[PDB]
Amino acid sequence: RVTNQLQYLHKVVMKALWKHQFAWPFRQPVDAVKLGLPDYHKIIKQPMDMGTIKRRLENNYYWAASECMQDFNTMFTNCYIYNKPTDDIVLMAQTLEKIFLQKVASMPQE
Amino acid sequence: GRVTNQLQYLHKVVMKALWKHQFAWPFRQPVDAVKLGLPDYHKIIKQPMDMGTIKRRLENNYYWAASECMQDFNTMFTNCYIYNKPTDDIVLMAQTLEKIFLQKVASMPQEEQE
Ligand SMILES: CCNC(=O)c1cc2c(-c3cc(C(C)(C)O)ccc3Oc3c(C)cc(F)cc3C)cn(C)c(=O)c2[nH]1
Ligand SMILES: CCNC(=O)c1cc2c(-c3cc(C(C)(C)O)ccc3Oc3c(C)cc(F)cc3C)cn(C)c(=O)c2[nH]1
Repeated sequence: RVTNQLQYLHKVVMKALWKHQFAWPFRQPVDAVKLGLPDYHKIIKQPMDMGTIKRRLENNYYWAASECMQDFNTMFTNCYIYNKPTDDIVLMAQTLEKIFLQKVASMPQE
Repeated sequence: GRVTNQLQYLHKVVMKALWKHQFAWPFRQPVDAVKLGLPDYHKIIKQPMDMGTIKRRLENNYYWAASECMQDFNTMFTNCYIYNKPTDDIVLMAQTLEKIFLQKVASMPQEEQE
């Protein structure tokens, strides 16, 4: 499905987030083996990353805007829940999530 | 602060839907860390936020733009995810409310007026 809302999420929201200096830890799934995090997939049951969201927008996976917005939300929430409050990654996620919300405030109404 | 079409939608549509939700009660007022016996709360959460504060701010025309009110809702949810354990029920309550917040925000009027 291709709606004006999903087009905006792809061309405005994803475009702004993908290129952000803090985006690199979120562009691909968390490689728990490489990172040495054996409890990752035990705590995070729904892993999500921008690369998966990007691939989904490119292959018209979503039916509604709300579904893509929930995937961005899952990615940020996974980060806050798994990591320690003082981890830099939490600050990086918060910075990107603020941009996500600022952009979503201007999204088409459908 | 001013009265925009988007700020009106956040008050009459978004806040209206969230305030009355069965899972809203722990979010209607600030986290009472003294009553809860949580001495580390204000050490980890430096920007406390709750729906009651957001509601009072919408009622008193505190915000200049919808994006500012949306950031306060986001701070409230993020504070919950960061402070609590992954398995705490409060995290599930916050996630349920945040999904409604995002569903409602998707239907907000696109352009901000006055
Ligand atoms: C409880 C401890 N948690 C972690 O260690 C942890 C690490 C990570 C990473 C992450 C992913 C990658 C690649 C590109 C391989 O994907 C690379 C580095 C990453 O993190 C670091 C960052 C951002 C800066 C550093 F100086 C060092 C590291 C390790 C992503 N996400 C979303 C996480 O939630 C997460 N948690
Ligand atoms: C790591 C430990 N974390 C907590 O203890 C914790 C408690 C809380 C509360 C919260 C606030 C209040 C009042 C009105 C007094 O403020 C009352 C109960 C609350 O929680 C409970 C709920 C929802 C159901 C229960 F069966 C029991 C409790 C305690 C709110 N928020 C947003 C939190 O993030 C939070 N974390």
